[PDB]
Amino acid sequence: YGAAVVNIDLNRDFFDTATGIDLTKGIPLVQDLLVPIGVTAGAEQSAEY
Amino acid sequence: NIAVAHTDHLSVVYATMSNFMLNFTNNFSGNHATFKPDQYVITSPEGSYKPIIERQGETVDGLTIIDTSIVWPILCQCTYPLVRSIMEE
Amino acid sequence: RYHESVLEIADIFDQADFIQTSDAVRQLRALMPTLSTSQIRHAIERIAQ
Repeated sequence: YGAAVVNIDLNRDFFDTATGIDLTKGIPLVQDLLVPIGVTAGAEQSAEY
Repeated sequence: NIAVAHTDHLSVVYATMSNFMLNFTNNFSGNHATFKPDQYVITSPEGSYKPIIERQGETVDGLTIIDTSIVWPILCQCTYPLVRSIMEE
Repeated sequence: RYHESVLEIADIFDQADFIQTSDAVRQLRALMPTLSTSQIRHAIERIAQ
């Protein structure tokens, strides 16, 4: 009683940090896989998705 | 491996340099079969005749002879911002 | 009167073991930044890492 929202997220215990994945923001995000070239320093981030 | 650095970057440098103030000549039209440079002279009835384009042999400036081997270091001894951790402004 | 456009190999070919053509991987390609052999190799080096 008192639960406010119940979501169905990708499972952190299986998609672990060992696999590179970062589920904290509600989407998977891996750091230096498909980086765009020729763009400004903060502009890589969407590729992390 | 090197092509994106050419096409997707260096080409832009050409496109800008082409609009620079001092690049006043038409160097090429892309058709080797027919292109021939426009040829002007300063000239007077008093008989002066100064071609703008002359064939004078090697000059002290060193811009006249062309070493085509320059192609090699480019293909196989050069990095580029697009080709090469790999992020680079 | 014409319109130039790219046409992906998956948009003409369809062969189950030759060329992945599932709509999911299509969406994945849709989300990708423009690439190069260098970027692809970097991705592969990362998945190996």
